[PDB]
Amino acid sequence: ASPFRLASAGEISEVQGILRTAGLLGPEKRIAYLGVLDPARGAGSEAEDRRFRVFIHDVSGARPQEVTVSVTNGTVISAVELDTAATGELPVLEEEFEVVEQLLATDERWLKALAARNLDVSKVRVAPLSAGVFEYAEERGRRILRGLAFVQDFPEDSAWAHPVDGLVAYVDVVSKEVTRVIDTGVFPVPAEHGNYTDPELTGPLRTTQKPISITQPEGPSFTVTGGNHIEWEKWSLDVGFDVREGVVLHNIAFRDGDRLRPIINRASIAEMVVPYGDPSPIRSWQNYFDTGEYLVGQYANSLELGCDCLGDITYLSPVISDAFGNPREIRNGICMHEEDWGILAKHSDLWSGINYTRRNRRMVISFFTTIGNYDYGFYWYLYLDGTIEFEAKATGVVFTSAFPEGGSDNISQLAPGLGAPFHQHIFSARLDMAIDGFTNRVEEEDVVRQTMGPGNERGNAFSRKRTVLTRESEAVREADARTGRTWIISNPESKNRLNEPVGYKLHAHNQPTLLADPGSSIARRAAFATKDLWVTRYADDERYPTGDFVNQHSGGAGLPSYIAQDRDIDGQDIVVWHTFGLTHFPRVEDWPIMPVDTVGFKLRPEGFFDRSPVLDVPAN
Amino acid sequence: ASPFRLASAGEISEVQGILRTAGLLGPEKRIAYLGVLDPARGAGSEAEDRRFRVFIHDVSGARPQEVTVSVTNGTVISAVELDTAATGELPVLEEEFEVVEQLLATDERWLKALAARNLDVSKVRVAPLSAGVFEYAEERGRRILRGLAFVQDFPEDSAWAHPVDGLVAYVDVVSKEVTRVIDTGVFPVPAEHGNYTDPELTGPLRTTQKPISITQPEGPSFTVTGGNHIEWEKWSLDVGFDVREGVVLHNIAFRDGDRLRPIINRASIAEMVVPYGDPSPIRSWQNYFDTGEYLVGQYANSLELGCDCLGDITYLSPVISDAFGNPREIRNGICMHEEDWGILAKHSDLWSGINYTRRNRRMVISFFTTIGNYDYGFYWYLYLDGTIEFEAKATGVVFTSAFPEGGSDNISQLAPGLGAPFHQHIFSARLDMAIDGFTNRVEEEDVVRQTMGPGNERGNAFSRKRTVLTRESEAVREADARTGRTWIISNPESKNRLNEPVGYKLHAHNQPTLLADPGSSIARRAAFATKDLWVTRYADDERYPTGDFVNQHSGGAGLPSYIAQDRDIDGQDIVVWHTFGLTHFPRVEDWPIMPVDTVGFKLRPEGFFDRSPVLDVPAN
Ligand SMILES: [Cu+2]
Ligand SMILES: [Cu+2]
Repeated sequence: ASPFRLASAGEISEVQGILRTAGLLGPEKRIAYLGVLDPARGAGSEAEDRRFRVFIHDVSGARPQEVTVSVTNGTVISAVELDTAATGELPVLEEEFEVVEQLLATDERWLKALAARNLDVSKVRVAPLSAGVFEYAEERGRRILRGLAFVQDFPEDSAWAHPVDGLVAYVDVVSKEVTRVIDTGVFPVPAEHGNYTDPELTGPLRTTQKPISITQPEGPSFTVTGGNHIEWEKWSLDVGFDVREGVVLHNIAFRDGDRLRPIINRASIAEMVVPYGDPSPIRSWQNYFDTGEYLVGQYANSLELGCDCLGDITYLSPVISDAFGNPREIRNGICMHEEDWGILAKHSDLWSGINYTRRNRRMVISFFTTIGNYDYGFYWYLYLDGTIEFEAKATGVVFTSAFPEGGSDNISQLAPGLGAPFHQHIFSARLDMAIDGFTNRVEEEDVVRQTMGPGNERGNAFSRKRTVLTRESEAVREADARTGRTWIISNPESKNRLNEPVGYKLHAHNQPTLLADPGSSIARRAAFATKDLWVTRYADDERYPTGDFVNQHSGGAGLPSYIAQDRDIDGQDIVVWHTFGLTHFPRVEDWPIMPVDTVGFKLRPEGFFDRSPVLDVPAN
Repeated sequence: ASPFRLASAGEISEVQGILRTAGLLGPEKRIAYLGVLDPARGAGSEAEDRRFRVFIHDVSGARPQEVTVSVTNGTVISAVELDTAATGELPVLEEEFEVVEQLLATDERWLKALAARNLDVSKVRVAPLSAGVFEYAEERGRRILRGLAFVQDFPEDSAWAHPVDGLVAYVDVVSKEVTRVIDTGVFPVPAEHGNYTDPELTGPLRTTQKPISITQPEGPSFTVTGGNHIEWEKWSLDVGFDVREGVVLHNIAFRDGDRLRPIINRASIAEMVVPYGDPSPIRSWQNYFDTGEYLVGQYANSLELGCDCLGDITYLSPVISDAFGNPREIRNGICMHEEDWGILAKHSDLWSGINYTRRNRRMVISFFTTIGNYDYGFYWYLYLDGTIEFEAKATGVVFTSAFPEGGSDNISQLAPGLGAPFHQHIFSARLDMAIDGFTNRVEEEDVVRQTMGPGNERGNAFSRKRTVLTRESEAVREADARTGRTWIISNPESKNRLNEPVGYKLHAHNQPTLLADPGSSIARRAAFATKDLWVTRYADDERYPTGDFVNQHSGGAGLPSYIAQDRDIDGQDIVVWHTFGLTHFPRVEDWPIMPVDTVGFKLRPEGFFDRSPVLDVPAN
């Protein structure tokens, strides 16, 4: 049916069959990534050709391959062998995570380190984390994971409360070798537990909370069609799901009268980096590229009706591939519902005697994922007035360390002896713009203050200025909250009734961007995170701000390489990459479990409509 | 029994009785402002002396007075006569607004202007606006209003769609004389109607919106006692209502185990200025001090159940005084309710096998007011985790003008020939801090980036710095979104278990502040609006950032004057004044009626608690 439909179990199995038939998926092969490709640029194009891209790992150590297959035609479109030391390692496999603790349990250097701290190896959990790229020449071309230890006293114990500082081990997950065990010194292992489910900690539970019942007597106002096609209050879109990116929104459009007007072709969080700012050798290499290295969609939670998603919910259970190419369903991994959103518009007019009040509501599409200690919710919102918004919700358990005796400039104390290294959670939203079609441009709009004098004798005048970003070389922009800087994406060939190019304005939160020194490994690997806004000329192979292979990959790919092409973006098929994140100095209130913190951005119509698009909203 | 209870109708009548009896409420006397006084600083107030402050205007031009009466004793504590040319005029009375149109209607110059435009005087509505202080020496000591004309074709017609540009009149509302009629030239009066209730404009109403019902089977979780005392999820506070400020929150405190710990002594929006940035002489004087000149509580709307406030609502119907001292109730002028706020905390732990999810909730206390064309919702939120938030929602009908032939650098076009002068809506939240009591201090916290090198060889380290504001002369701060600047209010004498002063962190939205030239009258009169954060030593007579008598004051009153005292604020009874607002370049989408736009700020506990305060929240 629709070329934007979710991948089905059958398609996944068929991709497996095709790879096998091609001799690309024997018993030592593992699917490190599998996702359906979006239809090529066409108004429908030459019939349906569902293509899937696959990253194939080889557990024997042979070179991996990147393969595109047409599940429709039963063919391999292309299959290229990868030189990982050059272009990057494939995403980490789940099975490789499990390897780390096991191998370390029998390494004598590790056992010696644990013995030095009087810790029973059977109780030492190991957080197997991405390695990144540092000064270890022996790691080039190899698949490494760095392990950090946490003591788990009993089964239901939260090990995060017990970091074993001063110790870190590097592990080759293919050759199954412990390459290095670093011990900088013994640190007391924080003893207080952080068992938020333990009555000893929680105390008696509140009996003061009365029920809040959110019901929809006649069912929701949106319709789901073709499995993932949503239609709600003039909006139209397809809810896609990729194992790397998670929920992806396709063909976001608004029915203005009789015409379905496109706004955003594709919206996704293309990368998510969580850099740590503790200069201790034990953690100074810690940088989670949750999307790029771990693949957030792979870890999407099954949402429970009641507490995860309240109200009348319609779920999607996306299917992904397991490491062997078999389809695996994430039951209720996506929540879809509409929620009341207060007042939309209100005016009590003295002169006419008319009092008008209308309520707002928003369509919500979300999913939650778990990356070890942290859990992140991705929420996309569509409002009646045409506003589009994304909201990331960060919760879970903060990553701990020991709190240094003489305090720390890069770690905060959460409990006695317990520290929490400073870090950030930075996202990159990739917005493949289609403001009334593909001919778009971006203007940076700043408020302009004026000097009191001729023509402004009372010094009350203030203006605004817009600068068209014409070439990619001049499209890497930074925020300026002080001048109320925003970016407008317009279609220079599509004017509203007032003869102005229709547009949408992007409102950023203006949070700090990547803090790391510009010469650091992380600044180069997460170069996108150093600037608030990037605009590129669309290209089918420019998908992530960090490139296709982030795992242990240096700089050289991603946005910085794309921008160098210096392509024309003035009234062309363009892509907006917005960097936005949280800078965290963990508080005691964040321990034992972090209350949700949020960050996001939104786009509001800017002369897109000919007047307010909510005049037809009923009293209700 | 509570000295924070809302004024009763009877108490208003009592003030009236007292005033007339003392011969202070004669036939020519008018009450321009009346409000109960907050209890003074007194640890154990046993003798309750309920006092009211009243601003008495004299329609005969005789000097007005500031009078303080004790409703308890039935006496006049004070009665001071005011030299308005020195200390500003009193707030405008509704009757004075009314007289403007009437007066102009018989003025030759006005009728001449209307005749030239072929406008029927009976159809011309006049927006009677505050005058400010400009170059008209003859206005000093006089009560002036400036009127702008709008054509109302019929009774249920929206006059805002038809501004009459090139025309403005100045009226002395006491002598009832038209002091000036300025006609800079004819401008076509915009012809299209903006009648958002007209099916011709709305088209057929949506039938797609299914109902979303929010109910509470067992009623609300908050208790209202003593008429306005709220207890909800460990929070404790008193909801007051003043005619100038509107909803005012008193004694915000959180029950941490045994102790009821104070956080904010008093929270209010102490001023809200809407300055216009159109240099045209027709509007270059336009600056609404909604709170100070118009009194926002006076115009509070009677909210409708199911319309303005959905769910299980508990209303307060505050009473205010009219111009003659008679009590007038604003039925259902305040909404109180708790609403679901999604996920509070969530973590699915692999190691313990424990999947934990908790819902968030916020207590909402709000009111809506109408200032002519615009309508503003003021919302205060209290969250389960101890977060306090304020949100202002701006709606209504934008103030119009003609859109100049050839465009404009200071006005945007909404409809054919219809203009919308650029302007801002800037608020001042006055937060009389009481973090664990009154001994407080404020620190400005900036993110600190570090250079790669010794101690930071991987260039990943990032820190933060805090600067204590010790004196008022260094307590006028600006935003720095770039460095993630925030301001922490702590009690240096109250420490948490980790031996650090308890605190709360104010997170500003970092919107632009007042854009007007620094030498402008509006910069001088609304100086508070030029900076994001101010900290002053508490003083009972320092209530408004703009001073007590804002109307036609020359400038420098309020904040800049208080700050000039240069008092000690390092560990003293202090008050935080946060400036925040929306910079508006009206869009076509804001016409004919503006969809809600928002601004706010919030404060989060910062080492205030010893661990998460929401560990006892039940699973539901
Ligand atoms: Cu964090
Ligand atoms: Cu506005």
